[PDB]
Amino acid sequence: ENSVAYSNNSIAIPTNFTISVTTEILPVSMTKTSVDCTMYICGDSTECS
Amino acid sequence: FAMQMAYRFNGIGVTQNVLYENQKLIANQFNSAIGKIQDSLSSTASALG
Repeated sequence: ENSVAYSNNSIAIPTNFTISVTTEILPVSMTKTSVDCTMYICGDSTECS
Repeated sequence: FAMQMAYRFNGIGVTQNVLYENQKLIANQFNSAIGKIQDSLSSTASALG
């Protein structure tokens, strides 16, 4: 919790600073899969294909 | 809060003197507008579409 010390006449001004460095990570691709549908489904049979 | 709104106004090119030389009016505009939100939401549910 933090009750902020507000009033009609009070301001908090920072006097020093930190140059924080922070990591944001994003995915940008999957792996480029391709599935050969006839060889997956019917694997090497003409009688299946 | 009046020190904050003068910055918010300064952030839209409306120089700070336009806020304080209108403050009670701006308060009444904001209060009246907040009041219309209740009457809108109370009068019709379909706004939550």
